[PDB]
Amino acid sequence: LQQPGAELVKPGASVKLSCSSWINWVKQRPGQGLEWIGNVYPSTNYNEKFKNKATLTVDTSSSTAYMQLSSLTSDDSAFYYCVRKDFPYWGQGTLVTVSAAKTTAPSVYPLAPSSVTLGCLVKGYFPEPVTLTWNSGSLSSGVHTFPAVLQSDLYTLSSSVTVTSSTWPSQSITCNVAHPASSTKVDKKIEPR
Amino acid sequence: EIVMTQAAPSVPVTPGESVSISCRSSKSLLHSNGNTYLNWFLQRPGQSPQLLIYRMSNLASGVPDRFSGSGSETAFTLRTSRVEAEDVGVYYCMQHLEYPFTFGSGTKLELKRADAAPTVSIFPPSSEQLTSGGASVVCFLNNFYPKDINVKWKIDGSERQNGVLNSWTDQDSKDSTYSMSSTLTLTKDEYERHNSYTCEATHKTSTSPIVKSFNRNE
Ligand SMILES: O=C(O)CCCC(=O)N[C@H](Cc1ccccc1)P(=O)(O)OCC(=O)NCCc1ccccc1
Repeated sequence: LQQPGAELVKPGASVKLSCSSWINWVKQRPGQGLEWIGNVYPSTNYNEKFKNKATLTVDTSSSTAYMQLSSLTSDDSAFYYCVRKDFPYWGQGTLVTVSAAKTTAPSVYPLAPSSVTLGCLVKGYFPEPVTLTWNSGSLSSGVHTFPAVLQSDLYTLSSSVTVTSSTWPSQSITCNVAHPASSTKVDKKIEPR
Repeated sequence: EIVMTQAAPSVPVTPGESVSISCRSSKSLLHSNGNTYLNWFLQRPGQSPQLLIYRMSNLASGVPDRFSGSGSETAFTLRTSRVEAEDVGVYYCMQHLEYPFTFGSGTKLELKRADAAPTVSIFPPSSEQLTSGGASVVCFLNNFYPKDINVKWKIDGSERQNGVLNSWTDQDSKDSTYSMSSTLTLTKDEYERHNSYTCEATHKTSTSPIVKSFNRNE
């Protein structure tokens, strides 16, 4: 199930999220719980609390389910996942950010110094989220990725990676930063200082 | 509608030990067809919930044998046996007996481990940031325990509190430790007018703080 990574919508605006089974939609505020919105069968079922706020449809042609959220408010900012029930298959989810701020791609700065620690600084982006990895996922063991923090309308995030010192810079390491909202990904190979 | 309750935000457990997560519904989840519509999911930061148990006591495929589910018609329990570091996360129960489907509040699994001192690293601003006029000095205090920790920035000896933003990671799924990142931001103008930059980690594992510093000139 393919779902856009993010949608920045102006407050008061509407937005239509894209995605023999039931396609369900679930809402979740960052760091919060899970709420069931409703579902469709490409008959619909709405959670009474979400009637109207949400409108569920499906395009058999392109085979994609849609949920339209109307006149969004801060309360509406949350991850929305579509999950197919035949083992339900959860989607990657779309993080909807309701704000009047404009989308701003991040600046990605490399951070170089028995083990050695390299880092990656991701500054000034909006809105969330960003998907950071190292060597496109090859490295995970020595990884620490700190939750972004909002400061003056801009998010800032860092990530560190620790590896056997004798293997860097000899065995190259690269920071990868995806920013769905701005549709840009950036790779910064960490070089010795 | 049906209310799912989880009377515990989090639960503590020593690695290797067993533990139980509880959940309750406001009505019997047992359908006349003999089945009991209760799911148990696990969610790790930045990931969608992963299925662990279906129909109250059925181990989902791919999930280690260490997980098991049981219950009455309104009380449900998820047992995690021989707990491991990778088990950290939030567990949710969910009923799908009736529309609207409802989820319990979730219970976060927290590992009680041995104390660990932080490994501190300091990074000067990158040349790319300087060319844009900003100067961020970054310090990583990695793999420590307990979670509580303090950082202190100093410039040429004077403590600097403004332009400092910190961020803690969730409990590490590898070694069950915690980490924190501290960033001091200045303009190049001011960054170029001071020489020594220092961050100081003060954790329970020690009286005197772990300090790291560098000199723009050196
Ligand atoms: O009115 C009724 O009798 C039941 C309505 C709900 C329902 O049909 N749930 C089904 C189970 C069931 C089967 C037989 C008898 C009773 C219940 P169901 O869970 O297959 O419903 C289909 C569906 O869309 N399920 C979504 C489950 C799900 C949604 C979001 C996240 C994770 C899981």
